[PDB]
Amino acid sequence: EIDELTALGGLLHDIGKPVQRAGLYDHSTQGARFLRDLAENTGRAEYELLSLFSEFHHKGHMKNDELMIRRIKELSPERFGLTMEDVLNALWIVYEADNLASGPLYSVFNPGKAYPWAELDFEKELPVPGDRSQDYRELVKRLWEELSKAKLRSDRLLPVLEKYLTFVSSVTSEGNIISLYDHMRMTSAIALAMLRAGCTAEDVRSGRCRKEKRFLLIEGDFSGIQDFIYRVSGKGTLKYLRARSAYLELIGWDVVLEILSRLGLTRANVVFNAGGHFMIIAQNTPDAVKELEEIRAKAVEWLYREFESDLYLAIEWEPVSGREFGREGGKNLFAEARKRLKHKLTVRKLKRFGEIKGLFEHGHTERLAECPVCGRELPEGKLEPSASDPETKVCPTCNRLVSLGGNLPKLLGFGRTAKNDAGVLVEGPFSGFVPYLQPVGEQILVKNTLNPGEIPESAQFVPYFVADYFKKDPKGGVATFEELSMASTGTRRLGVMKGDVDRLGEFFSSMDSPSKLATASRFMDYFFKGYIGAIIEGKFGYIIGDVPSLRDWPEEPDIVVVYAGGDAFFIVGAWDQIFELAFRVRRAFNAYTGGKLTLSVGLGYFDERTPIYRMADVVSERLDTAKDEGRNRVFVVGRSRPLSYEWNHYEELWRTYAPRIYAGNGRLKGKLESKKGLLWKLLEIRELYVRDPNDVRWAYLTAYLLGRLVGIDTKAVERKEPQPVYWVDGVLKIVLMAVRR
Amino acid sequence: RFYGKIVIKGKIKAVTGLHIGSQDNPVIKDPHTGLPYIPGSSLKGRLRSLFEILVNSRLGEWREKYPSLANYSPGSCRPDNQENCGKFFNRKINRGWIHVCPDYETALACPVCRLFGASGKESNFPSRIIVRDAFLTKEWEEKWRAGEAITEAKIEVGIDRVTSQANPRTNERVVAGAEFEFEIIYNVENTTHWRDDIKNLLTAMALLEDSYLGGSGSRGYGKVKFIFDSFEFRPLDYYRTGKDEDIVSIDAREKSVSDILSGFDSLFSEVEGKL
Amino acid sequence: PKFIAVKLIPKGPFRDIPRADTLFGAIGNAISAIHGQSAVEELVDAFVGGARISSAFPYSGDTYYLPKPLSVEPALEGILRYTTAKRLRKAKYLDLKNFELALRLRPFTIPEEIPYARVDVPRVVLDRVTQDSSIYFWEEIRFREKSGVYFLYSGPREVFDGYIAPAMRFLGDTGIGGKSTWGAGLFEVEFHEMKIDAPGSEYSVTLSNALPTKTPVLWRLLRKGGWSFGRRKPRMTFIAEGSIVKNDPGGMERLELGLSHEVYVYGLTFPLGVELPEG
RNA sequence: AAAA
Ligand SMILES: [Zn+2]
Ligand SMILES: [Zn+2]
Repeated sequence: EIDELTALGGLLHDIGKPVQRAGLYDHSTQGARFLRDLAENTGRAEYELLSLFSEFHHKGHMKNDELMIRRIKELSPERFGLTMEDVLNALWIVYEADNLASGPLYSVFNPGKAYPWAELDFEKELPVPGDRSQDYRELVKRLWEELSKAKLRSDRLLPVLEKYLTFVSSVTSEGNIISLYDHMRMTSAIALAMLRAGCTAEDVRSGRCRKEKRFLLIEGDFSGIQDFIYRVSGKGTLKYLRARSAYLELIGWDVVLEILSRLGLTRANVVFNAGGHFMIIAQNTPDAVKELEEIRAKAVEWLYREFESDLYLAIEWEPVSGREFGREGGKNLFAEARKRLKHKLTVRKLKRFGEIKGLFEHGHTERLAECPVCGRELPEGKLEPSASDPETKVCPTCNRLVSLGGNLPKLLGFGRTAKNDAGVLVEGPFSGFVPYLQPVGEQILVKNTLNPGEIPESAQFVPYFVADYFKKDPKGGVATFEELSMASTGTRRLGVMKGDVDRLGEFFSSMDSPSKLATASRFMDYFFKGYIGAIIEGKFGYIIGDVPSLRDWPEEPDIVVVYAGGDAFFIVGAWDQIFELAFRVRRAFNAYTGGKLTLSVGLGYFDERTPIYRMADVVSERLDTAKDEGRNRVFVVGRSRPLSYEWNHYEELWRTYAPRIYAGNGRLKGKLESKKGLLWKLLEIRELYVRDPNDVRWAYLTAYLLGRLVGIDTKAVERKEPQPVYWVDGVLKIVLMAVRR
Repeated sequence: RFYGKIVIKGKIKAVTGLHIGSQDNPVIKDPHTGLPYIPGSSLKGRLRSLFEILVNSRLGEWREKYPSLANYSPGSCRPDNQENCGKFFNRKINRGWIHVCPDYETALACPVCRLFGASGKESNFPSRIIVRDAFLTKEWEEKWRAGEAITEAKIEVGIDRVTSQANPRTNERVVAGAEFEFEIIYNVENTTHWRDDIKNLLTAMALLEDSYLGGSGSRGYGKVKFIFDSFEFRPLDYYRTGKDEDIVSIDAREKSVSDILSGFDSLFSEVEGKL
Repeated sequence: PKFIAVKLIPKGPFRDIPRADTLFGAIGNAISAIHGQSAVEELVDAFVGGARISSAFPYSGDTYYLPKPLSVEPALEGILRYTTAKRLRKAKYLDLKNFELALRLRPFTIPEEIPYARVDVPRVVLDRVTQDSSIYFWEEIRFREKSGVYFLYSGPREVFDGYIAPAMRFLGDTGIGGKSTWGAGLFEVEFHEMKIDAPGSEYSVTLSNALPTKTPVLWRLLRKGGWSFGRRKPRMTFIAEGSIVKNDPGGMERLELGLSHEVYVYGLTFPLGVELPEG
């Protein structure tokens, strides 16, 4: 088939670059020897025809239209059924795909720093940016083995190439910050979009596909997530929330997969699916805009009928031409075609359910009621009794998520099937999802890994990642808030940290190609999906080092990641192991970026048995508080003032004020024991400062109380910034909460 | 129906320290200024608890004045865990047991729920008093602006009975002598019930003179003291036309025991002439 | 646009900033208690034919806030900073001077202070024998010293003078929603005039919950129900305030609810003129 | 809502 040969040819045409950095065998003929040699042993002539796409790109050999002809007669197009027209067309289409997609891996955040070569497994060697012609040989050897073994199906190679080529630069140039995996992924994406648009090689040679609105950006975005996942009463476990954050992910990936499978596209077209906000590249045919409008009108109606005006999906698309994937002049054309779609998203979010057209009518059904976990509206029954306490009625799709929160640790993935089948736990807007325990469906989503083991060679592999660290209970499942609050230093509270990357839209609005945006979005995705659980395992201490920590870091910490996504997270756990984790994740995000990007954190220390809407709206308010001030902050603890701190400010305080009063593991220093009242009454002297910052009575009272902080400085009064007695609440108050209260 | 609203105004005097708490134990305070206050619920439910216990003593002696106390036996429903089996404290809210009637037409004749309100199922008799929230008198905001302490910090201790080991805690108590300003608005819905409702409300207030109000009361943290200013009747015609038709009884220097007998035959003679 | 402004000087904490749907219900329950059954129907007819009220909005010491039109979100870039553009889109209530600016698509400023606080107080339930407690939490709107809440009235003056002004003296001593037996919804009422400078266009922001009779231009959806003499009202899709209709008069809806009387839900609009961008 |  030409529609998959084109995507495979655009996916395996710059594969000759790692075998040329390795120096085994002209950069293309010495890259086509790889495919030609691989085609004989461990495979078929399927790989033999795919060396045409490596011999004949980058203007090296596709001259005069005759050197292709003797070689393409030397191979057999009829054995695969391909036409002399078709594969000779697909060469030109892959060529322009590479053209208008292109234009040591240096880091996308600091381009002055590079990456060491690695594989991608999220279990060793956090790829911090740093500052050999045999390591490429080992790369090519271990790639030769995998390309030998795996299936030739293009959902089977995309897991292989981003295991190995992710930290390989595409063009070896100074300051090149585009991965080779993403260059080939977007070349294949634009190749298949050109083929599904239907354009051919005479339109390629005559300069026609460029400067003609033929591509189509699709972008979609979920609205109203905070009232979907966190509007949950005191009934509802931790496993229930941790099943809400994986039911929204399944809705999102369901919508993306029907756009792909209904428009005939592959998974190379999805630029990103991070954060409930996807972006794909497609063809612009009028028999595709109708399909997109059907997908939108069905997903929105299922969302309205299922979750009444609670969650909403805003799918829009925008016709672009091939010339608006690059840079013309000092005018950024990809970042202008992306602001023409963000306005359609924004003005479509203000027509919030305009697709329904029965939305404003009143013709109500009789005798409604209301579920006590989430507040729904179910008529005169259809509430099913819970299996937790069978006296209370709940809506049935809360039972479907309690029973999914039971099966979280046992889960290897999901299988996406037709909606009315066996084993189907939860429903998406187009499909039913049946979990993939310790192998059913046409599309098997498999979590946290890139190696398809038990999966049929007739099923589609979609790898997804989810940061899912948890402390396991005395059983084999997930801890609850009670087991988390028990195992903490100090007293029994629960530490709930939100917090995301600041000013990131300005960063993504600066990328001037999709190959660059895809790299930047994948790295920002993979920090929170993958390299945040490796922190809570206890790694990367060579880079992290000194942090404000109340206790020596355990072997198996008690932290439950509720969500970790595109830029944000929401994490609960032992409320004085969350404290070390916030500064530890900051110190690792400083290192993952080059220092160019920052994150805010709002913190909350809650009693373990507290409703989750309020437990979420305290932390989500303290994040806006720690965010509108400075966008590099941390809301360490709640505090009084006439409120957040900078990161380096707190970690400069804790070098000083803490190691003189706190020994370790919840014990104070020698002889400051039996002087615990000295630590609280100083917070009395701290609180004569909020009552009046102008009165200077707080200096001699501290000098008296330390005789039984002490002096003022006009360095504070040079511009009226607050005194040093004000920056001791969040340093004394942690040590008081984690020593015997 | 509706026949007007009797507004009772006055002052509360925290003769001993008043402690309510805000979940080393703070007292509850207005989130903007920072001054304390006495809630309306903390006052109303204390009045209701006192009058519940008084009624539970008298389920034999008021069966002819108030019917539907004949449906109740004096006791509680905690051992036999069926609600409204026949004891007085019949409804369980979360873990505690309250007497709240289950219907309208049974709570129109029960003197607690006629005044303080019931909930039931499909029925819902709403209350008939509004215990308005109580804030510091402006004299005690002026004392707050003179820098004077408006709350204290009292250190108490627990002591081993054999080895006399101190185990201290602190409570934040309002300064004794403080003044708050209360208002209780009774809704005249039926012109028969009014005498008995205001007599029961003043009985509930006078049990609170010898009880306490929130916090460690038996360790000396209550001793509230009601100092009335005035009553107003505010008739039905007042809300229609907005002139000054409302009868103002004046009892400026009277206590709640001097008010139940001294003024009820005399200071309400004008109100019974208007019903 | 000369409107009467009713100011509700609070005596305690409200339960919520009252919607127009729970202002009109409170007025109807006042009128049925100081006048009778047959004078609530004349109230309803006066609001069908003529007058309209708006939602309640916070005031703070002679500055009056009004909700932000949604007309400024789609073309907030043409007005103009990315921090300013984001804080200028998040904000909910504009000042009266700024609001008249933003009706004409001009650069405006958001207030740097909200006039109230959503605080949740812990309460307790004690049994009478063992004093054994049970907490629940209760949210309420706690106001500052000079701050409070207000709403606007259009229409003739005999309707205001015979119906709404007695209803506000009745509801000062039985509050607007919430635990009004804890002294929550109570207030002192005082009336002024407000004048609003508004451009005469085809499009109107609604200052009250709309419940429209046709699709609007830009909207912000709001499900709510109520409780009418103990009976649960079904959830209805109002439009929240600050939303753009064109020539859409709204509409009240009569409910059934199994009572002695029909129960109207106030779904009328409160139009102010607004200038749109090209969409 | 700073791509949850
Ligand atoms: Zn539910
Ligand atoms: Zn009763």
